[PDB]
Amino acid sequence: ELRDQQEQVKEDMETKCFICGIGNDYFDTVPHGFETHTLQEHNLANYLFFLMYLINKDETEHTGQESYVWKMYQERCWEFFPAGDCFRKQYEDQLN
Amino acid sequence: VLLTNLSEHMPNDTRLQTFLELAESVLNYFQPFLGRIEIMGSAKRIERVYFEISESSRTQWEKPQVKESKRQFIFDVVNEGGEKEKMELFVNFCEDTIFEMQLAAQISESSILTVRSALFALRYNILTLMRMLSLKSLKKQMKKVKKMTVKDMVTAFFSSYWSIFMTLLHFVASVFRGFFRIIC
Amino acid sequence: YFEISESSRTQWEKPQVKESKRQFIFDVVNEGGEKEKMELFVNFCEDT
Amino acid sequence: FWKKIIAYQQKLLNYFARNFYNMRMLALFVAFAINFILLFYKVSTIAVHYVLEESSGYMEPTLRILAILHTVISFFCIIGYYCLKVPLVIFKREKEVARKLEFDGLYITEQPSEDDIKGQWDRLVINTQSFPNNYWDKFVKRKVMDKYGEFYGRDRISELLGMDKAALDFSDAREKKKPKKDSSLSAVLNSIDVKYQMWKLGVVFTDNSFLYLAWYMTMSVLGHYNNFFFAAHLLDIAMGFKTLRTILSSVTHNGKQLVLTVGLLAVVVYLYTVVAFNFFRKFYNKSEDGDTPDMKCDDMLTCYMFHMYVGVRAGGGIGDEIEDPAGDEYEIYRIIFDITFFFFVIVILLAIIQGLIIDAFG
Amino acid sequence: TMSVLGHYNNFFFAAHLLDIAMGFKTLRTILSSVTHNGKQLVLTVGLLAVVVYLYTVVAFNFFRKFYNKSEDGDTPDMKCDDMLTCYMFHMYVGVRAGGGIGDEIEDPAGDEYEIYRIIFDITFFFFVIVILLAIIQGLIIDAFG
Ligand SMILES: Nc1ncnc2c1ncn2[C@@H]1O[C@H](COP(=O)(O)OP(=O)(O)OP(=O)(O)O)[C@@H](O)[C@H]1O
Ligand SMILES: O=c1[nH]c(=O)c2nc[nH]c2[nH]1
Ligand SMILES: [Ca+2]
Ligand SMILES: [Zn+2]
Repeated sequence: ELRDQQEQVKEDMETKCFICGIGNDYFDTVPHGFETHTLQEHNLANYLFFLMYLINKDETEHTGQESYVWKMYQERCWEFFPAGDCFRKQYEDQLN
Repeated sequence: VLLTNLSEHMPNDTRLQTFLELAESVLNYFQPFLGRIEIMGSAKRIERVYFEISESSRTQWEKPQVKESKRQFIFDVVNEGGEKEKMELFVNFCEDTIFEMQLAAQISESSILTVRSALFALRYNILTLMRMLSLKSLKKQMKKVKKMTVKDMVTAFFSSYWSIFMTLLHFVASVFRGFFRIIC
Repeated sequence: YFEISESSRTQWEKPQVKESKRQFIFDVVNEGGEKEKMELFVNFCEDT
Repeated sequence: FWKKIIAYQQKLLNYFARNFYNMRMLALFVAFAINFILLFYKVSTIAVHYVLEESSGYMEPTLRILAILHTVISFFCIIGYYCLKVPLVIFKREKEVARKLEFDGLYITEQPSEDDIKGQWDRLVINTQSFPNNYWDKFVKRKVMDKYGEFYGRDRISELLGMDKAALDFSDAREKKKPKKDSSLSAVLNSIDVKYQMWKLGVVFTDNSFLYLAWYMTMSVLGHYNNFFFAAHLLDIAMGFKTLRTILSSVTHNGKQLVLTVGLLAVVVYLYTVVAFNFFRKFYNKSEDGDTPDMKCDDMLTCYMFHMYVGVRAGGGIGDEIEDPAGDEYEIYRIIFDITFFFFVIVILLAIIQGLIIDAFG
Repeated sequence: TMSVLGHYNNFFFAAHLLDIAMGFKTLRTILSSVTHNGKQLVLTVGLLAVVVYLYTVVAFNFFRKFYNKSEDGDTPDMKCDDMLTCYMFHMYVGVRAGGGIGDEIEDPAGDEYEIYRIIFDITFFFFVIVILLAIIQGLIIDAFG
């Protein structure tokens, strides 16, 4: 069971995105869809880099989005994270 | 960043292509540094946000202890995790990793032999086959077979293939000898 | 719609081609990517 | 003359290529017959002859003929493989290298990793004159020249590909041509590209199936020297059958985990050996007569060998072979020692190795 | 036929006792669990015979002094002198031992083939007892399941 749990963790990693949680197949409809989504669109380390960038940046120079994320971060509101949605899904009819 | 944002938000307008294929090089240089995310906007839509990722920070991320911590946290949240608690554990790990990378910058102040032996055996054992076929006895063999002889005729290539196999054996022995040389 | 020659069909039905087809079919199904599937198929087509 | 010899050679090569599988089958049949004959084998009385006993009498000539026939058909099977499957492997390799050279320039722009032995071996074929011999596109060098000439050096890439500058313009244009005569042998010897067949035999040797067939060769030729080497040919049925190959590959499947598990089994047994060697040594006398004690835990290597062998394959642990501890002040300590041995070594890590292998098969 | 032979010999009536295994559903399931994986089972026991035959060949070639099986030394049983007998002793007694052939074969201490015999028998225990026997058992029980 321990080995199978490790395999299931790896399997879920390879079949669903960490943040949005959308299945890999939905992106993989186009070639390299899941790779693109998990490397550029919804990269895990990108949120860490963005949080660090917000911490280093002065609050006076914050943009609207940056100030929004900063405010709800110090309010401990994680709704800014996508939940079962992405840019492709949001503008799918407009994009393609 | 402005060009990438325009390209993504307008993916069909052909006139912006001219600028894009005129400016591969700037975009290619800034590609590692540019950071891309998606968030729940104030208008309840997905918004792509672009920021600057410093190369020093990326190296701190690529340092081994941060990698190990990331692996451990990824295993933990996936094995046990709540939908509400997932996004909280992720941000706690983010703060811990930020502290870890800050500490890493402070602390860090500013087979082939086996391959080569096999290649040498492959070179100068088939070179041995070439040397012993370089005698060029085909004219003498045609003197021998002045009229057709099926037996004399087949024995030639039979010996040739037998010698090819014996050269394979010599190669296997040479690889064993080279491996023994490498180990001791 | 195209023309398939009977000689080519017999070459397809020859045993070694059948064995190669079985091996390739097992390989791509056991390990295969959606993009890499259609590439491995055409590589196998050229080899066949 | 030469026309006739080439025609007969090619006809017989096609014969072997066609009959590769039937001979592959009859070779296994002869391997079975030889083992069945060997099954009725004696030793005779220091005079030790390995004598073949026969109620009939004529088995020994039959075995000799069967061995000779097995070796002949085995050589013919190698010839059949070389004339049947080798061109396909050469075509695959020569297409892979051509596409890597053209699309990526793996031998022009970015050199191989130096750890890809196939890459370093294909470094030799990129300058061979007789390139795509098996591949259909005999202009890959002409295309890579146009693709990477102006940036990476016209002449430098030309001499990297081993291509002459003279033929380029008058290949499209009008020029002289050179016919060939079969009897003329200097031209044939020059056209035989020492580097090309150099590389080709390298590829064939690196091929696994040819190695298997040459091992089969070797086992047969050693079977002539000693009749018992024909028993290794008996495993070829395990290579022929699908589920037998599944069983054989079930071991290599979990290779890393299996090796690490047997290593842990060795480590735990070594700790037990250390404990026994330090404290529990009086109990390890293994002599039926008390006059000459065997005393097999006096040396650590011997005691570890006795915990590796006999200890692990006991079914109840080391305490079965080790003498009873009743009446001793280390009675409880030895009980704990051996009970933990039975649980950790016999019940556990052995069922684990077995489970790894059987689960890999499943 | 079994009944009419039971008249001649009263003990032929014991074969009629298996008819309950034909009547009951789960008993038929157990009986058919053997025929279910028939091909794989036959090939596995064939491989078990082959591996044991290789072990017999090795023992017959080298490890023969260790195969004396006589309580009194005056008349050695010497049961690996003939290959058929030694293969029969590796088929029977060897496989159904619980620890391998080394249980019945005498101890190798004090011999220059000591390490070689250790490897021989340990490999026998792993490949023949731990493996292919659990495999046959697993095939049958998994077919039943
Ligand atoms: N939000 C996500 N961010 C990054 N990778 C993700 C995400 N969701 C799923 N993945 C998948 O996880 C893998 C990359 O992350 P992960 O750390 O699990 O693997 P990796 O390739 O070993 O990573 P690393 O870059 O640390 O070596 C890819 O297979 C990717 O498709
Ligand atoms: O033009 C060609 N394209 C191919 O793919 C091919 N394969 C064999 N022969 C071929 N010729
Ligand atoms: Ca401001
Ligand atoms: Zn996502």
